[PDB]
Amino acid sequence: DKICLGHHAVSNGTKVNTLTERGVEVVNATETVERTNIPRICSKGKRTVDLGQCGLLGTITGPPQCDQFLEFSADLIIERREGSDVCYPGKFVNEEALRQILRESGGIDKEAMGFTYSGIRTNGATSACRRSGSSFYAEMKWLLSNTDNAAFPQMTKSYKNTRKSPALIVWGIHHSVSTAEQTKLYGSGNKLVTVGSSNYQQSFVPSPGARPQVNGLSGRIDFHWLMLNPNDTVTFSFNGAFIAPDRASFLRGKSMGIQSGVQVDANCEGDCYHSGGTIISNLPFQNIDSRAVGKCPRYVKQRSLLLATGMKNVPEIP
Amino acid sequence: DKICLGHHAVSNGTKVNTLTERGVEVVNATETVERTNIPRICSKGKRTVDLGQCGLLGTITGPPQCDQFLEFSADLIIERREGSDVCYPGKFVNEEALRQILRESGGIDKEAMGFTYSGIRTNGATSACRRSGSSFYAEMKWLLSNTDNAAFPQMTKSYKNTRKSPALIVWGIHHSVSTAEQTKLYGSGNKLVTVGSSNYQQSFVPSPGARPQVNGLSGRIDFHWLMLNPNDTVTFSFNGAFIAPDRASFLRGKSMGIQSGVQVDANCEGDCYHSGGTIISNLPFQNIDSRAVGKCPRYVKQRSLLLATGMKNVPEIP
Amino acid sequence: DKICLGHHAVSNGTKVNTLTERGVEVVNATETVERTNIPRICSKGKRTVDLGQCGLLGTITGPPQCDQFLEFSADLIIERREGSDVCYPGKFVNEEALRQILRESGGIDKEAMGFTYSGIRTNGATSACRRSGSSFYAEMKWLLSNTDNAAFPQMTKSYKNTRKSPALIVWGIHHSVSTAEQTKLYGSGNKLVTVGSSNYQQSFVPSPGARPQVNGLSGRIDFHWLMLNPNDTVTFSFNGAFIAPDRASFLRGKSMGIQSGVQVDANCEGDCYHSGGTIISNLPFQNIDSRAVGKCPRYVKQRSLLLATGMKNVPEIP
Amino acid sequence: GAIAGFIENGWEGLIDGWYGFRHQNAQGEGTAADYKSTQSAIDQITGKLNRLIEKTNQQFELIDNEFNEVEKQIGNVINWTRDSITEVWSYNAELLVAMENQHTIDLADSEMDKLYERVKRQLRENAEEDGTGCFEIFHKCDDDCMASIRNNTYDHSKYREEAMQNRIQ
Amino acid sequence: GAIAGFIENGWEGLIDGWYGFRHQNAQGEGTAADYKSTQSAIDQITGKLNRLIEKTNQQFELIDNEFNEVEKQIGNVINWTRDSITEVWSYNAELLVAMENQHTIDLADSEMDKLYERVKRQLRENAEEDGTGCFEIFHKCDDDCMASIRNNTYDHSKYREEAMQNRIQ
Amino acid sequence: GAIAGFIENGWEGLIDGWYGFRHQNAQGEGTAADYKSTQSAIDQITGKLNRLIEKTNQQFELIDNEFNEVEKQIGNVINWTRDSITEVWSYNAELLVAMENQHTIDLADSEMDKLYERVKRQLRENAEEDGTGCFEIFHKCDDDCMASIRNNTYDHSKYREEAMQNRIQ
Ligand SMILES: CC(=O)N[C@@H]1[C@@H](O[C@@H]2O[C@H](CO)[C@@H](O[C@@H]3O[C@H](CO)[C@H](O)[C@H](O[C@]4(C(=O)O)C[C@H](O)[C@@H](NC(C)=O)[C@H]([C@H](O)[C@H](O)CO)O4)[C@H]3O)[C@H](O)[C@H]2NC(C)=O)[C@@H](O)[C@@H](CO)O[C@H]1O
Ligand SMILES: CC(=O)N[C@@H]1[C@@H](O[C@@H]2O[C@H](CO)[C@@H](O[C@@H]3O[C@H](CO)[C@H](O)[C@H](O[C@]4(C(=O)O)C[C@H](O)[C@@H](NC(C)=O)[C@H]([C@H](O)[C@H](O)CO)O4)[C@H]3O)[C@H](O)[C@H]2NC(C)=O)[C@@H](O)[C@@H](CO)O[C@H]1O
Ligand SMILES: CC(=O)N[C@@H]1[C@@H](O[C@@H]2O[C@H](CO)[C@@H](O[C@@H]3O[C@H](CO)[C@H](O)[C@H](O[C@]4(C(=O)O)C[C@H](O)[C@@H](NC(C)=O)[C@H]([C@H](O)[C@H](O)CO)O4)[C@H]3O)[C@H](O)[C@H]2NC(C)=O)[C@@H](O)[C@@H](CO)O[C@H]1O
Ligand SMILES: *[C@@H]1O[C@H](CO)[C@@H](O[C@@H]2O[C@H](CO)[C@@H](O)[C@H](O)[C@H]2NC(C)=O)[C@H](O)[C@H]1NC(C)=O
Ligand SMILES: *[C@@H]1O[C@H](CO)[C@@H](O[C@@H]2O[C@H](CO)[C@@H](O)[C@H](O)[C@H]2NC(C)=O)[C@H](O)[C@H]1NC(C)=O
Ligand SMILES: *[C@@H]1O[C@H](CO)[C@@H](O[C@@H]2O[C@H](CO)[C@@H](O)[C@H](O)[C@H]2NC(C)=O)[C@H](O)[C@H]1NC(C)=O
Ligand SMILES: *[C@@H]1O[C@H](CO)[C@@H](O)[C@H](O)[C@H]1NC(C)=O
Ligand SMILES: *[C@@H]1O[C@H](CO)[C@@H](O)[C@H](O)[C@H]1NC(C)=O
Ligand SMILES: *[C@@H]1O[C@H](CO)[C@@H](O)[C@H](O)[C@H]1NC(C)=O
Repeated sequence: DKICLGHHAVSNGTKVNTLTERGVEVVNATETVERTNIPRICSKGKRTVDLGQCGLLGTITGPPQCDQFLEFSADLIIERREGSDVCYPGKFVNEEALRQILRESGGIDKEAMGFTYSGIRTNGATSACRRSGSSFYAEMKWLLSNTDNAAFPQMTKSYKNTRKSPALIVWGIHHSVSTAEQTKLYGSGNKLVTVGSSNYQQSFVPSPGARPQVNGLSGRIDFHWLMLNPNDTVTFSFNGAFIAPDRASFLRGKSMGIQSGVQVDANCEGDCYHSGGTIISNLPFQNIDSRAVGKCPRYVKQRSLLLATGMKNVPEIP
Repeated sequence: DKICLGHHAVSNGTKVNTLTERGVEVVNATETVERTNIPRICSKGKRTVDLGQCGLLGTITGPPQCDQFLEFSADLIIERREGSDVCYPGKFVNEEALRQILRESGGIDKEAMGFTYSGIRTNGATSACRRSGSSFYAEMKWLLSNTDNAAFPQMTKSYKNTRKSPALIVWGIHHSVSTAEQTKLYGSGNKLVTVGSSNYQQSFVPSPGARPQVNGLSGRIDFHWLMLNPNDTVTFSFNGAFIAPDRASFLRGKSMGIQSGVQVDANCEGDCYHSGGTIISNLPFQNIDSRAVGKCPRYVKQRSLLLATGMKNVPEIP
Repeated sequence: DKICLGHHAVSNGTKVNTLTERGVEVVNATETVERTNIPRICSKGKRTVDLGQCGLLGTITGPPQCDQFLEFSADLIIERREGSDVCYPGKFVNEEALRQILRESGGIDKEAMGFTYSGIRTNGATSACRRSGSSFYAEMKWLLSNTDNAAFPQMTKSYKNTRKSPALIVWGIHHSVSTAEQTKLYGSGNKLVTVGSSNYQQSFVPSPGARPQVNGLSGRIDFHWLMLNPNDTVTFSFNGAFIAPDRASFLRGKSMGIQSGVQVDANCEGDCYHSGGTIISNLPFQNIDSRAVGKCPRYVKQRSLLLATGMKNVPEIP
Repeated sequence: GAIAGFIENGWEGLIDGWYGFRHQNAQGEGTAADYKSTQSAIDQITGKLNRLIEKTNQQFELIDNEFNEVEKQIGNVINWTRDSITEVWSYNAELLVAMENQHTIDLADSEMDKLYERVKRQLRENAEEDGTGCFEIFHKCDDDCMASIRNNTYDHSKYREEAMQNRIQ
Repeated sequence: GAIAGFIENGWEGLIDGWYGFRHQNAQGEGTAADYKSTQSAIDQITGKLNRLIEKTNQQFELIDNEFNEVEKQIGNVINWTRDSITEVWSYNAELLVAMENQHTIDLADSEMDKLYERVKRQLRENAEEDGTGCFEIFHKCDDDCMASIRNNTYDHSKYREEAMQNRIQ
Repeated sequence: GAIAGFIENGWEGLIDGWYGFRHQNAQGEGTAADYKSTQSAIDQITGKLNRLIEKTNQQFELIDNEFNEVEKQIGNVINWTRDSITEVWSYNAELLVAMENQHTIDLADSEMDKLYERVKRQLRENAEEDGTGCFEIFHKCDDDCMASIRNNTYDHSKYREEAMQNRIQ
């Protein structure tokens, strides 16, 4: 007698948005914006190092905290907030650029630069770098005059990179607490450090003066760095206040660095990270962290954007 | 006998664009790109300061022009082109970064740093900073030797921030017109200024030499600044050519800074600003200024994009 | 008896993508992503200079390589990889910013700054700048003491820009291979160079020391530059290690600079360039080079995006 | 001296609604607007309008200076970035409007069709399409009968005998 | 006690498909789902879903630091850039979803119409539209006949005499 | 040995137009193209094409260097920005094309339907839909009559008696 055409419906309708309507009910919808966070660092498949109290830049110079990571190798690199690049108070020049380089280095390979010295002390040590007793950066040499107040001989040291990769060279300038202390270490008169390459040229002067005490010290050691091209040479000319490198650094390969405050997990597999954990999602967007890194869904301001996966829901006439 | 279905139409049709057609007439359309400008600064509801001839950075150091704004408070901050940060010729290092900080500071609170001095003059003044007679920056102290050509004593001054907010500290280096003039002020020999924190370390040397005359002066005073973290300390070591701070600065809260060339209006209420006035519009886009700031519709290159608010217009058969 | 309505179709259907389907066949489609490259620089209509072995910054200072381009004029400017800004080993400070300025300068107009000198040699020359015999930068003057080891007189030179355009002023600081060599040239004692404007202020010190040999030389000449506003003045105060300018530079008009490694073609007309050639296309996108410059289609990651230019293709029932 | 529907013109006299009816009978010619179709169309268009008024909570501040120009390199980087996003929004704006206008026009065409189809299903076997968007009614339909169609109270059962008779010889 | 089609409700009992048939005859009332229309709809929606799962191969790394804050100027430039692109993606996301949902709803409405239109062309001159999305069948259609319509094996030639007879007086 | 319409295939022989007619009578089988529907479709597609050819007036210049690499920090900031906008345009391009192709296909389907619906309204009560997109004509329609349908000069009044007679017994 009669045949009717129809479509299914529910009493359990879910609202979505369109070009025209706001809150139009459809039969079924799904979320496009990921909000589910895994408060761990899913490190399965990736060789991972947790620097802990070692700052990433410290792996190059070598304070006590970084003694394990002097030649580390990794696919994933994690920096911790408690980390520190420094024992004797100081900071890197162009620090962030260098960090970014080391974050994707794959780790570092160290190699002796082979500097040799004559009428000069090299055993410069401090209480801030305790290792059994007083000590200093593992990869560096704190050069002094010889006895006390004695003149520091003008020196010239050079290093050639005989490898097919750029060499990371680092050196420090020491700022004594006073011109008195500077003289006691390197002798009277003005002091100059010039660093020349075929692509780099800079000059440095020490700056004795009272600073606030950090780690019980008012002195500052500031670090400088350059990348040395293959077959290129660096030459160091100096007469005091110079922190010499003992080894150069070579990047191992490819990696990725993050800054996290949550534990590492080796069972879960991930590819998108932020400071609070791992984002694992096939969803196109996320509202967790705008600074998330790796292979991630795009960050959006919205916490939810429902995509209709069903027709417009129309309740049945009772 | 007959019933017809139809739709309305006009002889007054307006053209829009679609995916396929260019200039298809619809019954009614509206503009999406705002072009209506209000050549005023709608400041109703917002505490507003018009710096006029005072440069924003001048509020910190305190030339005559900024004497009213030494501890100003605002929700909205306006810089004028005639403004100047300087009486005695000079400029800030990292000036723009500092401006951006002050633009959203909410104003500044000043507090004595409490530096005290001995065998030294502090009444350094100049003709370029006239205030009744010759004078100097209100927040700074031009330190000299004592009589003339006399030696400037090595000094060390420190300040600790006992507040829960970062302190804006500023100091200047004076570059005399000649080594002759430098000696007359601070004495013979080389001069050094070192500024140390727990997060900052720098060093400075004066640079005597002939410059072009600005405000009748060939000398230059250059200013340096840092933010001092809570509970942290700054130490100043110097022996001449040093412009000392008398007070530190503390940011009051939250604000927004603009650069305008039009009058201020206190009756109109606004939230989007540019150099030529206030943009008040519910429209999603604007073609007024790409550098407009605040809460604004997005800038676009097009002067007009008509959105159809009615059906396709079809003229009636005569 | 019967009439049927239909649409055309092909056996030669081409797949495209939509919102729902991947690989839906339509009758006819066209490409939106350009991939066809012209490995030439289509320079028709544009005045073009191929700097070759002359570096763009060299056109200002004037090594032998750039002698033809000392006052060049162009609409399109091409840098070559073999190019060099330098004869005597050195580099510009803020080099890239300056390059970007010269790339859209339209070429340069040179004008004597009219510096005159007294008890001093100006004929400083080197083997690295060979021109018939030993020589130096064409636009610069290597100033020396007079005989050998003799004292270099304190000097002050100033230049005023009497034109309605900013003047490009350049000067160099010479870093000798040793303090011995520095003394032989400019005399004993410390050396200072101060450069003052009404908008610029800087200071410079030489830095004698051993560098690696470039062009047989271990010395470095570093160049500094500023733009001098109309009616403004620059003043140079120095006592040695100063490479003085002989002429100033004025930008001719408007242009565009590229870095290419392929030949120039004067018959073809183009507007989008990259290092590998000219992109001539009405297509909205391209997958050739992300750093392409000029008036270009937007770069995309995809090599192909087919746009349906025909209906859905439905094969005829056999 | 006939009347015509949407299939070959609009009505410049329909000034109290977007869609409507135009009839003619012994009582003469008349024109009224349909509420449900007109309101639906208006609801959707205003819906688009509200969807574009929804302001952004993102506040943006100065990163350069038009009194004291910033350093050249960082300045060109800033300008390059700004012009790039300006290109993006200009694209977005152009496409958004073009896309919406295409939809506004189509959904209006849909409403017209739905109205026409509705009336057709009302008249059942008592009328035929004349091709101009009108229905030839094969019985007598006075003003009362015409109003019955407009408010969906028309019962085709009442006129089916008279109608089917006239449609066949 | 009648039954109704899509033109004035959905069917909360249709739990084995998106689209379907509901009939009533001497054997009673029944409801089955149509495969071809349902599958088409499901194929298109899943097609959208796959199109949004397609991950990006672009890897992004840190350009700032939340332990040691970068220099102010370059920091504000970075934040200004990030927030700008965040605005763009937030816009894109919002519009994409809104655009797709508009399409998902419409293409579902299309499928419903295509199904209704198909059945109509099957029944030829043997049925009339009742206005609710149903067809009054003017001959006897048992369960077997009803199944014949659902699987497109109904031959209107078989019932045309009986049907045309009943439609006219 | 029958002929069929759009509802179950296209015509690889229709080589002089996008849409068309295929008839069969005593004079035999024939195929011609419809101008108005074909032109409309072509006008809209070319309209899209022009809308994408409209070049941009934005000129972009170098902000980095592939001979002398810039400073690392500002370099990574630049690369991060460029790759970000590259992601945006790649998204935009992909979506634009996908969106347009969806529309191109649909508007073509619309034109086909509008053509079919037009012919239906021409034939009035003189024909029936066969289900394949064709119309069974219930009177004699020679080549002249067939041409009259294609150019909209067919008057159903001329054949209505003969047609209604054959449709009923
Ligand atoms: C600077 C200041 O605050 N003003 C003083 C007050 O503070 C003292 O300052 C002195 C001077 O710096 C501090 O002396 C330093 O103390 C360290 C322990 O905290 C440590 O003993 C330092 O010696 C070593 C070291 O152990 O690291 C010894 C190493 O062998 C040295 N290595 C080399 C290669 O020389 C090395 C160097 O001597 C310096 O580190 C190079 O920069 O360090 C030692 O110098 C003292 O700790 C501070 N004490 C306090 C309580 O602040 C007060 O003394 C005050 C008293 O009147 O006087 C102010 O002027
Ligand atoms: C530099 C130059 O152009 N070359 C000169 C010519 O120009 C004169 O230069 C002198 C030297 O700078 C100028 O002297 C200065 O004039 C000021 C007025 O224009 C003013 O009088 C300066 O004195 C004060 C001051 O009033 O500000 C006095 C303050 O008490 C001082 N405060 C302190 C704490 O010392 C202060 C200092 O002396 C300096 O400002 C510190 O930098 O400033 C005064 O020094 C003179 O104005 C210039 N005049 C002209 C016409 O250019 C010519 O004199 C030329 C004549 O042969 O010689 C060139 O070498
Ligand atoms: C520095 C170094 O590697 N250590 C040396 C070794 O290397 C030699 O260094 C000397 C010192 O620099 C080199 O002398 C220079 O050689 C040039 C040719 O290669 C050239 O002859 C330089 O002289 C001129 C020049 O021609 O350019 C002469 C110009 O007239 C000068 N102009 C002015 C205005 O003064 C100019 C200046 O003298 C300087 O360029 C200013 O910077 O340059 C000349 O100085 C020598 O070439 C190097 N040779 C080699 C083989 O490396 C060895 O000599 C080694 C031997 O024991 O000793 C190391 O200490
Ligand atoms: C409601 O929508 C969700 C999302 O599309 C559907 O859940 C999917 O089911 C399929 C098959 O079981 C899976 O492949 C997907 O991974 C599921 N997605 C999610 C987010 O869970 C669900 O089937 C829909 N509801 C109904 C009744 O079909
Ligand atoms: C033509 O379009 C404009 C824009 O939508 C309509 O004007 C709107 O009218 C409503 C109600 O009166 C207001 O809420 C809006 O603020 C108005 N917008 C603007 C931009 O003025 C106008 O009504 C439309 N024309 C007709 C005849 O309806
Ligand atoms: C298939 O699509 C292409 C692209 O639209 C058509 O080629 C165009 O033809 C017109 C007129 O001849 C030209 O103005 C365009 O420049 C052509 N475009 C390209 C990319 O060549 C082609 O006509 C289409 N195929 C058919 C059979 O019409
Ligand atoms: C940035 O763009 C503005 C607007 O054209 C221009 O005036 C300014 O010079 C640009 N900045 C730099 C550093 O070139
Ligand atoms: C960048 O944005 C973050 C997030 O709000 C903020 O904490 C940081 O201070 C910003 N950077 C600078 C330099 O202001
Ligand atoms: C910018 O990207 C290019 C292309 O991959 C790369 O070669 C270059 O090293 C990058 N710049 C920096 C500073 O890393």
